Amino acid sequence: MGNRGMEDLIPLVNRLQDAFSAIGQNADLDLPQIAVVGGQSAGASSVLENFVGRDFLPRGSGIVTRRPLVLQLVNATTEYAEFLHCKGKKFTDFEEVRLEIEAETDRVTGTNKGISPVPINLRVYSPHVLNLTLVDLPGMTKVPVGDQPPDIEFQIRDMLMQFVTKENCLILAVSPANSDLANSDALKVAKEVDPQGQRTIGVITKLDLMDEGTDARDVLENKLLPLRRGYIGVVNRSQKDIDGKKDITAALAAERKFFLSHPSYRHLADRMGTPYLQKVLNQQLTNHIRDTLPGLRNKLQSQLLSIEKEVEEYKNFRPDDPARKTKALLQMVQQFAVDFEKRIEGSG
Amino acid sequence: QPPDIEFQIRDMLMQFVTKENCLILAVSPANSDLANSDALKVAKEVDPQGQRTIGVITKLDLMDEGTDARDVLENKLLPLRRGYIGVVNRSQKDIDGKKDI
Ligand SMILES: Nc1nc2c(ncn2[C@@H]2O[C@H](COP(=O)(O)OP(=O)(O)O)[C@@H](O)[C@H]2O)c(=O)[nH]1
Ligand SMILES: Nc1nc2c(ncn2[C@@H]2O[C@H](COP(=O)(O)OP(=O)(O)O)[C@@H](O)[C@H]2O)c(=O)[nH]1
Ligand SMILES: [Mg+2]
Repeated sequence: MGNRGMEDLIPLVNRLQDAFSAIGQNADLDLPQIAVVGGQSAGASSVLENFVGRDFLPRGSGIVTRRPLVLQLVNATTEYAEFLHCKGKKFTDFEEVRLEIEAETDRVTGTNKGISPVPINLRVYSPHVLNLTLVDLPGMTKVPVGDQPPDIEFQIRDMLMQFVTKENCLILAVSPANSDLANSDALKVAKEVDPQGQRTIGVITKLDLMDEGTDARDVLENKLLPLRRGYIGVVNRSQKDIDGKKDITAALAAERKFFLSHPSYRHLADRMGTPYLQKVLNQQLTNHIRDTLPGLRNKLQSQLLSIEKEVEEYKNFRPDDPARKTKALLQMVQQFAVDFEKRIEGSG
Repeated sequence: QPPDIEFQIRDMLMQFVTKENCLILAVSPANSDLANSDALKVAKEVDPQGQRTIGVITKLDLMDEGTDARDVLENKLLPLRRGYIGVVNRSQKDIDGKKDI
């Protein structure tokens, strides 16, 4: 478990914040939010929790993500979690967090596969995290089931648009490997909000459920459908694994063996896996934080220039200074005589 | 393929399933959530009452270990008037292996 690529980026945020906080101003470290987009049963929830590094989300077959979950990571001296609707309560075990998520979902949506556009806000504190916003959205569908109205498609789409048309947001498009990539819904959305692929990152899931004799080699090599940032293959847990409480360590080891042994993927074994997706995202934050430094320097540079002309004199102040008093006297008298002539004569 | 490939293919479907004296076979794999099928959405829009539509489930040997399609084959998840029929075809390895029908 855990995400150790944050450690190299936490102090940079602290140092810059301490730099501005001393002057009574805050640092515009507007780190982007990460939205996970995909279709029903694509694997989005499994992907997202691997970036957080904690096992707390609900996952499995069926419509499990019935409400948008917004996770806010906050740097803190101790690790704990809390909800907005459980004010005054403290969560010290993520299993309780997962159960609360299901309970809060059913209380509003019912049990017959309902949805609700009102999100759930989870705030996890920890010393090993940045101040990040992570969004876990419901998957998209075509036809209603259970109590879903005829317009279930568009209600889900609007929930999606509110979080992906927002600037400064990484779109993490997850698609299954055992379905034709031309018929993925994630990529249809990405190419409508991010035409040039500057934000979009593709993930290919379910590489271990391919039909025998077929592979995704022309996908992971960015040949079938060119994507600016390429595709990353991942092998998450199976539904049996979820119900079997399979450990994370075993899942990662199996993912490593898979890519190292599959004949069509060995030459890409180092571009794929859970840890590589962490590295790409972390590197994506680091590029953003370092791309904003020029603005911060210019702000401080402008302020010094404005203040410098006066503090040059204040720093040399001595109360016993006849020269200052007489210089002040000549300035006041010259100001009065100019103001006086202005009002009477019209000069100036 | 131009940007409007989606609506060019759809306009071809709407020339054969938008008329009477026609049966429609809604084909969809079983290794994906049935709620996301494009076959049913088209059939439901053209044949709301399910008079003509018949559902087919094509890939039952490719389902993730630990689940099954009973909720569909028993016409419970998305009840369809004429039910659903499950089939198991030749894999890609078999097509290239010259396996007899
Ligand atoms: N074996 C395997 N199972 C997967 C993979 N990706 C997703 N699944 C399964 O697909 C189901 C759906 O997972 P989930 O992410 O909750 O779908 P979601 O509704 O999009 O969140 C789960 O049972 C996962 O175990 C994969 O790469 N390999
Ligand atoms: N293993 C397996 N493969 C299947 C099954 N049904 C279809 N396929 C595969 O589906 C692939 C494409 O089928 P096809 O009918 O051409 O899809 P189409 O583009 O709609 O015609 C073929 O390679 C088949 O081997 C199945 O039940 N099991
Ligand atoms: Mg989900």
